[PDB]
Amino acid sequence: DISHLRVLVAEDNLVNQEVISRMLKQEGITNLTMACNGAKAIDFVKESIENNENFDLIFMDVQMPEVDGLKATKMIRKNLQYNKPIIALTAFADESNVKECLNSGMSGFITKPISKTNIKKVLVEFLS
Ligand SMILES: [Mg+2]
Repeated sequence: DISHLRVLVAEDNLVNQEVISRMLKQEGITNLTMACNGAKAIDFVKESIENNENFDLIFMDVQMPEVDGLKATKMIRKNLQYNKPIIALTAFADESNVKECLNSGMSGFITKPISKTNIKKVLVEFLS
């Protein structure tokens, strides 16, 4: 009952992209877009708003080259006016970097490595 969702995953680690994609597919997601950095992420969101192929949810790796997840999240929130959930993927969450994430406009976070339970929880909490 979740094949209606369209999900964007921004992750600069290709092994990680495959892992999260497989998890999302196992949960029933069929509409998935991968972004290798924050610049690609911004580009994909802009298109989705224009074309009514809107993303229901974004998973945003915090640390990526060229444009990181924090900069991408700020652009997506404030420039593109995207107001749906953005979930940070973080290798390390401490007081300083969490405040930075929240200030960027993140809706929540998962510490890497992610588990299927984390995906299920995000879906029920944000997209029920
Ligand atoms: Mg990364």
